[PDB]
Amino acid sequence: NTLAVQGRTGQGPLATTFGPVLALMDNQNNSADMLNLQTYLTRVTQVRLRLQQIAGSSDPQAMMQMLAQTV
Amino acid sequence: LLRHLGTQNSDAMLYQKMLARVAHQFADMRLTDMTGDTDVSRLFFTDE
Repeated sequence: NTLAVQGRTGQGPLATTFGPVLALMDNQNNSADMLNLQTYLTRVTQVRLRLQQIAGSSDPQAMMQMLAQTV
Repeated sequence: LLRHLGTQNSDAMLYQKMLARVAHQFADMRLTDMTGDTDVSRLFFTDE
């Protein structure tokens, strides 16, 4: 958001080179569907849940290998 | 003789050019996709 303050106007299209970086904050992804930062932070939370599960009091020396075969 | 037909048919359609006059005083074309909330409405859920 600090990087989103100082590049909103061209000063739409951005006359500075903060163009493609501010295409990640919320670009309203009209058919250029590569990634949004809203979606990418959700995939971090799934890995947070899975890495919390193995440490979750189920002998994590075993549950890690119990996940390591799934890869 | 034809002007009265041109004003009686205008009784449904002189408002239609007045409708175009109000159309040009409004910039609200399409309500900019029927804007729901601070949800994205282009990431999913009739996105486009």
